[PDB]
Amino acid sequence: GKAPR
Amino acid sequence: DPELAEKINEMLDVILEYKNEDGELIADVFQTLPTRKELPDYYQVISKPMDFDRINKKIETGRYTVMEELNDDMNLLVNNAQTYNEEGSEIYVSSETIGKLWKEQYDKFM
Repeated sequence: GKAPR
Repeated sequence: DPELAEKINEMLDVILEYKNEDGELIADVFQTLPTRKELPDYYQVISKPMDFDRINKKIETGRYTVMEELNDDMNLLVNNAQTYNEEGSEIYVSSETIGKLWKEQYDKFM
């Protein structure tokens, strides 16, 4: 559940 | 040192058992990082990876001799999540909650 920049 | 270990385990259990309003264990996504094979781009951004798997291995092998060393690792865990992930994302928000929970534990250990 990552939200990379 | 068994006393330090037991203090550590008691403080970390607070964080590891905490659930958000949605019923999600917020710490679950911080247990195990994606591996260097699965997500190479994480490691190009994050120079010093940290997760609860690594913290446990350090407890078991005597690498924590003082509480400030764990405080460094928990600040690393949190700061890495906020470096990597976008502000306002669920994972970023969870990291903020972990940071607050940890500071309460650390401040009360003293």
